[PDB]
Amino acid sequence: MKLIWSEESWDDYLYWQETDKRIVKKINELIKDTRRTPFEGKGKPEPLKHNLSGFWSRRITEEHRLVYAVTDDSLLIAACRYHY
Amino acid sequence: GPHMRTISYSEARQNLSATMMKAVEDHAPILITRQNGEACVLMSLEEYNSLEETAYLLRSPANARRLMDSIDSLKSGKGTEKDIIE
Amino acid sequence: GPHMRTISYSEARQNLSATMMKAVEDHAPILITRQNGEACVLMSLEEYNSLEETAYLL
Repeated sequence: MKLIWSEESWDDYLYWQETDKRIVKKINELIKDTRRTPFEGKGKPEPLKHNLSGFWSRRITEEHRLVYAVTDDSLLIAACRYHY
Repeated sequence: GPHMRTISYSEARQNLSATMMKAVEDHAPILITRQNGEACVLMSLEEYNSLEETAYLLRSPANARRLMDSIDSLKSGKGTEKDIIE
Repeated sequence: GPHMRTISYSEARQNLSATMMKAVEDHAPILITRQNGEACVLMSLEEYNSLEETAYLL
């Protein structure tokens, strides 16, 4: 499965890349697990509603979530950091 | 007003098991009303967790904005493919 | 001790009214567990709508 990122999620990912490598490893583990089982597994996968229909959320930390959708071909990463 | 099925306190209490099972099966919420006014929604844990997680991601204006722009782009196919930086 | 946030279906059958009042009082959801089946959550209508309004982006 291919990994497609938005500018938002890409910036999020690089932020962690140059900020906290510990968080990076968690994100990679989640991506690798979702890749294996898109709707089940690590991070307590949760389907989203309304305007977010079609997307899912997994726990990076109690605060940060890996938000994503799945097409017949790849994994769309909407986010990997929570913002205030 | 509400846009969900309603059930009386008494019917729900007499048929709690069936009521919970239907909520779980249908993934739909139901409003239990007491003949004194009190009213609570009953929904499956699964549906609750989904709704709560959705509200959580949108609660923060800054996060809602980014997530909406991000989803917009992705749905439009404007997403860039990149591998994980091991 | 802390307010209850969980109750079994069996106990809920006979204490539903009190349980509803508690969910409303604390403006917090109560989980109704099921020995075999799936658990359900009970919450005030007010909390439910507020939650949907949020998930709807106002």
